[PDB]
Amino acid sequence: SMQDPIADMLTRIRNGQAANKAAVTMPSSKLKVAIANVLKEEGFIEDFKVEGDTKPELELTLKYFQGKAVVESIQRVSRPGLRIYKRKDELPKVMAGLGIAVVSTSKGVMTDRAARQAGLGGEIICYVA
Amino acid sequence: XXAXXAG
Amino acid sequence: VSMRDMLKAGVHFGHQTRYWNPKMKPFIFGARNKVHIINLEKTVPMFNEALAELNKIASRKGKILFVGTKRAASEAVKDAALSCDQFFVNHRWLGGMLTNWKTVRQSIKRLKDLETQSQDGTFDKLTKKEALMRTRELEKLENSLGGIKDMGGLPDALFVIDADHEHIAIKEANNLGIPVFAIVDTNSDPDGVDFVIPGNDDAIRAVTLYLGAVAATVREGRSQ
Amino acid sequence: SLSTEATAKIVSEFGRDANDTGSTEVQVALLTAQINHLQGHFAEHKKDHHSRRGLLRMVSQRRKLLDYLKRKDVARYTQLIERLGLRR
RNA sequence: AUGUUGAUAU
RNA sequence: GGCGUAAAGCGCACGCAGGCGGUUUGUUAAGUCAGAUGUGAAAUCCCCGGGCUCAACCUGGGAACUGCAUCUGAUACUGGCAAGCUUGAGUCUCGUAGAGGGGGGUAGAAUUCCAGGUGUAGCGGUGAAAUGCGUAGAGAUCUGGAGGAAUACCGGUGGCGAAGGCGGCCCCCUGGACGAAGACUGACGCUCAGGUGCGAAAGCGUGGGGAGCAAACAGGAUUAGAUACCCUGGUAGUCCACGCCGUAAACGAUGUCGACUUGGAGGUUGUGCCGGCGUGGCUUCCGGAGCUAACGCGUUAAGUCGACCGCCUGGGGA
Ligand SMILES: [K+]
Ligand SMILES: [Mg+2]
Ligand SMILES: [Mg+2]
Ligand SMILES: [Mg+2]
Ligand SMILES: [Mg+2]
Ligand SMILES: [Mg+2]
Ligand SMILES: [Mg+2]
Ligand SMILES: [Mg+2]
Ligand SMILES: [Mg+2]
Ligand SMILES: [Mg+2]
Ligand SMILES: [Mg+2]
Ligand SMILES: [Mg+2]
Ligand SMILES: [Mg+2]
Ligand SMILES: [Mg+2]
Ligand SMILES: [Mg+2]
Ligand SMILES: [Mg+2]
Ligand SMILES: [Mg+2]
Ligand SMILES: [Mg+2]
Ligand SMILES: [Mg+2]
Ligand SMILES: [Mg+2]
Ligand SMILES: [Mg+2]
Ligand SMILES: [Mg+2]
Repeated sequence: SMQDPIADMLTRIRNGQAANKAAVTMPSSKLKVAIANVLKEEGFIEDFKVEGDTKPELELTLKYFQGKAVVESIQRVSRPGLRIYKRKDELPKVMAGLGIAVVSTSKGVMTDRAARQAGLGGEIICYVA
Repeated sequence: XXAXXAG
Repeated sequence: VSMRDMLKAGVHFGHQTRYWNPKMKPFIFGARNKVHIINLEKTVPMFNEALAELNKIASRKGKILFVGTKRAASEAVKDAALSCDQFFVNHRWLGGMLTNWKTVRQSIKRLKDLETQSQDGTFDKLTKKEALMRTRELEKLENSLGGIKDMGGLPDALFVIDADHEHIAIKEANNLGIPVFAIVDTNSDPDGVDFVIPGNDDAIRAVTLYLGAVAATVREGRSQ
Repeated sequence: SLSTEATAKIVSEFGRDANDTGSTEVQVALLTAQINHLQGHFAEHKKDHHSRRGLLRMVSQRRKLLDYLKRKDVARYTQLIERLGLRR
């Protein structure tokens, strides 16, 4: 059964990028939208939009630069079978800081940069590079 | 056999 | 180029839908009678910027090479190339024409040697059969290497009818970083091609249109 | 399978409505009707192993719905197992 | 139809 | 780190414990995170110094001791509790195809045997033979009868089933799958160590049956031999009932569930709109990206991911 919707979102992006899809559409959720913001603000995706009430559908618009897809990699890190939580001092630098780790902190979802600045650790959702 | 060949 | 010319010429007609390349999905308008119709609204703009860069290469004294070995589109290609004062391959492309130019260069010199021998009257010296071999040897070298005999080196761009049929030429042109301009029909793969021109590669009327235009624009480049 | 009539009788008995086919009580009641009906079949047909795999699916499904109902509403569970006459 | 085998090291 | 072929997917399922868990709101603060305090002996290690002629060695101060506990906050995520929701899962209605299963009955073709007619010297068998059968009348041919087993054609890289498997026709009992319209329940789910069930063929037990076939066995050949292959016979067995066994190259040598990711040509089975145009299920072949040691796999993945289980760790010994 479906037991990790985040991994499913990351996979929809990963696959959609590989397939040169313009946009990818998943079922929405608060946490998915929260991640979509971080990917938007850091400039990995172009835009997103939720649509619907009973069954909302998130819809990420994907970026390509010089032909190539912008999301080089995108890896689930914390997963249901093994949760990863890091303290502020032990937050991961993805691709020597050129990529992001999306971190759920007590003050919401954010990059590991933003979490270092805010002085928070938390659950490491994914790496992006 | 032959108490041990190819000729 | 005009769009009324295209739909008159039959540039819109692709292959049967079963024979399509999925990578031509952007350029395909739809399907009529289980045959893909090429979107001419894509063709015309793409062909203009194709005709633009060919003119630009022509204006820089570039050697265009007109490749098209299909039976119908053979003599079209030679007429277009010679009218433009440019080079062509209108029969079987020799594998390694460009990538192995250093070798193929030598077979040019043979074609040059045999024709200089022919007009001198060197064939009268040898004993009939020996001359008839040389006649046949000249004939085969003319068919293969006739269009590029005076080319002198590697070309500055390829113009190609049918990107599938001439996949070897394109793969060589990619290898050497020579720009490829190519007519890419619905069955064909556009990925090697540097300037895709989505159009009917089969019909002579379509072929003459494209060739006439590139002949004109490159000739206009050589003028200015 | 259970007849259209016999199905509908159970829907009316156990449902909140005549159209309440989905309810846990109706589902469990329907399974119980067919499990009980098939006891006669398997008494005769002891080596009908292929059909019995269907019976044991009903038995399993019913166990899952009763374990659902019990933790959802202990009272509704206690009423249901009394009416249908189940140990648990 | 049938119709075996080829000493040791190199 | 692996498990199509190198070692590795349980034969297949159901399922308890366990692991994992769609979506919305509130609440809690266990996990998690933040801060503080106490503690983490000294030595050792590390850093900057000092002292023995140097060094080893000795030694000052730090850093470190990644830990533990307590208190106080944070509340995104995970967990708990409460209330929802319908998209996962399931129920109902109508229909469809099917060698799905169990039970009972029956039909026609053929083999063998039995009885009788006609008929006469061979038949049968093989590479060639011989054993064998035959004048006590075979073989062949015709009529009648008995009995068992299996269902030609249809028949199809067709269908159904969890797997093993399932094939004449008829009826009785019965399981699943699929589709179309809604309606209904409201996460009721996925996986599953141990457990339980099913599980080809051979085999075993008890009682039946026994045409054909055929381990063993016998004879005839072949051969250097021939405990074989070939031939003539032939018993268990193969068949039925009930019970047991629990294994197979039980194979796709590919665990189950879910999501996602260019195409082409079929097969089969629904269905909608009007021969065409869609839309579901299952399935065969090719092939793209990608993957792969390669072979190949390729939307039915061996691609891209998640959950849980099983299993592997050189060859042999085993
Ligand atoms: K010997
Ligand atoms: Mg049912
Ligand atoms: Mg030998
Ligand atoms: Mg290994
Ligand atoms: Mg092996
Ligand atoms: Mg193996
Ligand atoms: Mg298996
Ligand atoms: Mg199960
Ligand atoms: Mg959850
Ligand atoms: Mg706490
Ligand atoms: Mg000193
Ligand atoms: Mg010290
Ligand atoms: Mg200490
Ligand atoms: Mg919660
Ligand atoms: Mg087990
Ligand atoms: Mg048996
Ligand atoms: Mg027996
Ligand atoms: Mg017996
Ligand atoms: Mg025999
Ligand atoms: Mg085994
Ligand atoms: Mg296996
Ligand atoms: Mg393939």
